[PDB]
Amino acid sequence: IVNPLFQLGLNEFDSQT
Amino acid sequence: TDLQETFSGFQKQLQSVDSLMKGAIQMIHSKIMQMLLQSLISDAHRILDLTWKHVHYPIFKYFQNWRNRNVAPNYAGHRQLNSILQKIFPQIHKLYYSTLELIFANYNLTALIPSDTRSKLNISTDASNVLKPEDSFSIDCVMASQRCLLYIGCSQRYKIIMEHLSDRYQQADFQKPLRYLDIASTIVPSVGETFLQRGICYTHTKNFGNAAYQFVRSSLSRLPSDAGIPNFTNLLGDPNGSLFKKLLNSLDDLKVQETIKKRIINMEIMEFYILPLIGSHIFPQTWKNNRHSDRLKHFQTLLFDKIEIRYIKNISMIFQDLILLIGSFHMYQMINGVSSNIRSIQSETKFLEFIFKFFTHLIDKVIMKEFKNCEMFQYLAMARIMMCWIKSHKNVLKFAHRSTSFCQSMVNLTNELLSSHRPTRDYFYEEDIMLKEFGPTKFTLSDFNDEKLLSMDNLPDRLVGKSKNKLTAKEEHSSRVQVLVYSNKKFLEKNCCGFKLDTEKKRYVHTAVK
Repeated sequence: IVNPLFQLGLNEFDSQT
Repeated sequence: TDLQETFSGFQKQLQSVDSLMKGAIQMIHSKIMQMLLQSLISDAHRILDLTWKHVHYPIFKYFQNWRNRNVAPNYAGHRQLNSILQKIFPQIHKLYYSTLELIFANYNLTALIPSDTRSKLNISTDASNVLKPEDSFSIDCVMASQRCLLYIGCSQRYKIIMEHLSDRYQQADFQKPLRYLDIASTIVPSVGETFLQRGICYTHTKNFGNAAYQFVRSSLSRLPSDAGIPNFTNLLGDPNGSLFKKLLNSLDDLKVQETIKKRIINMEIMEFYILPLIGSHIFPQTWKNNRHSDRLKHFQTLLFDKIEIRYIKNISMIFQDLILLIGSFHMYQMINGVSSNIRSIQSETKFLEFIFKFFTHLIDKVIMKEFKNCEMFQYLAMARIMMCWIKSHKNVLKFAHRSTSFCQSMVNLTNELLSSHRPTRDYFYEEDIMLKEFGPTKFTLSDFNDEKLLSMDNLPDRLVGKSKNKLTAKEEHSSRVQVLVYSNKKFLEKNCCGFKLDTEKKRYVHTAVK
């Protein structure tokens, strides 16, 4: 389920989500 | 399951154990090498972990215990047990390096690993031999390699300690294990244990700020070490921790040396004097009850003064201090738990206030004096890191938006930058590389849009700063300027301290409705 290698693929300052 | 039983047996065999001592190791190594062959021509990195835990670690531990018989001298002791050690160590080293050589001989790792990695390991050089970056097997191979580099590192550290006469160690004594650990961190930066072992090296040279920083990195990486917080705590939170007691001795040595202003002293003050400040926020009781407890205000004033007056030759340590501090806020939350009381909210708020005090000091006295500096990446990199951290946590964003000093500082910086949409780039910068898989910035600095990088060639090299398109230091500085103006404008958009863009001046000014 969890890949330990660095993955570049996956908020910018809004208080409200 | 059945595999676990086998390695437990290796351990028990060796516990019972001149020559037959080497013989036993050789037999066990022979079986393990065979498991690893069957695994590599998900078991691989697991086989190596059981190898360290059940075979190697218990051996190395025994040499430690015994070495500590010497120091509490035993001359005849030193060379004798150093003699039997040198009978065993080349085999241990071979078990791990064999596996590396095996791995690199069968498979091409260039889709996952920086190309120059083979070179760095002195490993010499089919279409299907190239591992695709998404297979389970490809992950297993890289993890196996990372383990080999990790346990070579630990073994090297252990050897150096035994090969040493005193507990005095100069800086470069651990250069060799640090190189292996550096490579291990590079290929899989998510693994906290690599940072932990690096920090352990720095405890020997009494670089306790470097140690604390590495301990923090080890606790907050995407796959953290369980020993991360215990070691951090042993250093900063446990009145009886061996590391803590040593820290206090270092603070003693520095106290009597504050009059000297050689660079080496300025640097050590910046490495050390932030420690009691962080310590007192996370572990308040520990730092109210020691001989340095009444010097807390002194630590901060001298730290801040050194930063203002001596940043030029010491900026690299100031950079480290920033990341340690950011990380330490999350150390605080893991160690002290979710805030609930009015008192626990205020304690947590007090730490955040100190952190932003550090930020504004950095901005006002350092970055503002160096925002044009194209030679040193650290100045604008520190600003990127602040913003990337702030955008990553709602509570931190809210505090920052309501901080008048911090908003004022970013306005001043942004206005200087403007006087000099989302930016892109072709590769990672120094600060990106350093913080890969760092939890507080969400594992990657997301101010740039690195969206397209994944569709570009030589991606592993790109993500370690290597590419055909390398920009001048100036261009890289220009790129940081753009991303900072962009992030700062997004941040300022909803600040609560009255700052707004004057659309005639095209600069940020302070406003009110009356």
